[PDB]
Amino acid sequence: LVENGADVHLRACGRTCFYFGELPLSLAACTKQWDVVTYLLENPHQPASLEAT
Amino acid sequence: AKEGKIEIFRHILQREFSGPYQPLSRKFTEWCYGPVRVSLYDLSSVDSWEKNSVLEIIAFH
Repeated sequence: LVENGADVHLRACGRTCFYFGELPLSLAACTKQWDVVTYLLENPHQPASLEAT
Repeated sequence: AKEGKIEIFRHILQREFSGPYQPLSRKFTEWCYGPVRVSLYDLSSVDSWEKNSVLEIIAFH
């Protein structure tokens, strides 16, 4: 989904939720997934931002 | 339910069987997004259109 092209800043909120964070990076970090976080910020031509809001 | 015995009463209410014995279960787990669980309990213990239900037996008898 990243290699072909997408947006890594797709905010997810319109308010059965636990407030994982409106950014995909926060979702990948709250759930214990080191591989997804490591893949982000390094591989994509347009990587995510560690200081997003 | 009438005669105390909390352990067996609890086990019967929260009874889940995974496998070929699915139909004889009482609590069905459902879609689980993240750490959020959604359980479906069965209701044979409600007084709505059920005379002499579990709630009345616990409360009165």
